Amino acid sequence: HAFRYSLNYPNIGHCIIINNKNFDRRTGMNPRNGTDVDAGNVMNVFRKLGYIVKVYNDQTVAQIMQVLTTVAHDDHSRCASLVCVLLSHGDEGVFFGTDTSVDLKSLTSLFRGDRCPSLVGKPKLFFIQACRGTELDPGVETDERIPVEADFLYAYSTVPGYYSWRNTMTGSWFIQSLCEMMTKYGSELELLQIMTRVNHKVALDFESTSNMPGFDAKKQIPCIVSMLTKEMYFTPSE
Amino acid sequence: AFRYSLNYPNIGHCIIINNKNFDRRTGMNPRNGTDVDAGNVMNVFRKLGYIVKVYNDQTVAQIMQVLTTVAHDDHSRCASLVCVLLSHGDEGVFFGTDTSVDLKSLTSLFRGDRCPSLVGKPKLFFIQACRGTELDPGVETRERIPVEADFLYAYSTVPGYYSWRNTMTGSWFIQSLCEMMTKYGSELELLQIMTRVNHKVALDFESTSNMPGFDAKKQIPCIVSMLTKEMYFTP
Amino acid sequence: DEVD
Amino acid sequence: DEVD
Repeated sequence: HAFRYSLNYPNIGHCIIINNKNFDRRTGMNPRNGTDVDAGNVMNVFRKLGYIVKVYNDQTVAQIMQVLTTVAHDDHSRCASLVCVLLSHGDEGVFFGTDTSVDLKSLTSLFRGDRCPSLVGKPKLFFIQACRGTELDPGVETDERIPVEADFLYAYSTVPGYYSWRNTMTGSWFIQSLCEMMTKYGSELELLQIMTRVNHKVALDFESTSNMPGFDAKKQIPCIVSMLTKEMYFTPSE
Repeated sequence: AFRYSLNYPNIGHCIIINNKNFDRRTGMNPRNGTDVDAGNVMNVFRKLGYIVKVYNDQTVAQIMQVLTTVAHDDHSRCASLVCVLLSHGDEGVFFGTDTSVDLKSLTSLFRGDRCPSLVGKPKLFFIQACRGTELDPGVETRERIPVEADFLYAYSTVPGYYSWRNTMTGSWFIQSLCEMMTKYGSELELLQIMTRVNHKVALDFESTSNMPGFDAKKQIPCIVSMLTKEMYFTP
Repeated sequence: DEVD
Repeated sequence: DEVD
């Protein structure tokens, strides 16, 4: 059929980063210090690959809806793909604007095939750094028609139900691992191969340190959800 | 080490739960064609070296029993575990012949801290079951590790959506999984195999039904990976 | 075709 | 280390 998504387009595509740091006091949510380190790394990595990167800082739900609805109604005929990086608080199934929460389904379904015709058949890649609940992982010691939901990737920082971890100096565990593995393998491996090595790095090299009771020595594994129908490479040749 | 080790006496066990007939007081129709599915999967994984056991028409408590004993068995001499689940379902939920149960309480039986002899080894779940009632109309063109690590949940369909089955050839997803494992199981990595399954389901199937609103629908599977290495079935 |  |  065609084993890999085509890069035969003027632009590899757009990279939209929603980077939320400071939250409405009334929500009780804390600032996400170190998220600027995350967003800056992501920006340079996807700029190097040729994406047109745009960063939106401290966005409310309705501002996110607006930004993403404009991108979905834009024309992507000349783009090979779409990348969206989401950095915020969250809970199970939801993402936080600066003001309150919104269903992730509401963000991503804006790019469904029947609502975004210029991206039909093209990879729509979402990287989501946000909590998905409040559980902690204690770790364990060892020794043609197509479906409208097709061609999405949802690379979540953590398992459903669980907290996701962030360092205030180096940024979130998942995003600094993604940037390091993109930089090292972005021109040699395909995306799910890259994400498996993200998984390994987060799983093995990070463990929490905290004096807050119950929060010490915890682990994290990311959760890579693929509806992709082809291999995704970021360069024409390996 | 980029690849899960196959340096073990056995590649491992393959447990198939195959629910065809359901409690009348639940109002769920028979799953005709699921015996083709289970026979298909059984041969595919048997030829890869798995020891295959099929359990038919299991209740929730019977399923829990089978998997609890499997989880408590010693898997020191095993490279991996494969579990194929065929039944009715709803969002987050799986049906025994009698009632539903949360999928999490089945798969968390094999968590690292609950199943020590599978730590570091791939635990591969394949799940054919509804996940809701939405229909896709398609569109024309010594080292600690997380206890959730090294799982693969290969769902037949997207959260929220129905999953389609044919009475003669079986479920769209399992049909395609068996075709792709046969054709590529001895050369490709498992995530690369599953991408081809996604493409086959997405492109080669479309529904035909007399029931209003159910005609001309599409399906795409949902491959959830917590794997920390590449998974090959042959060295 | 049937739903499952 | 902080959670999100």
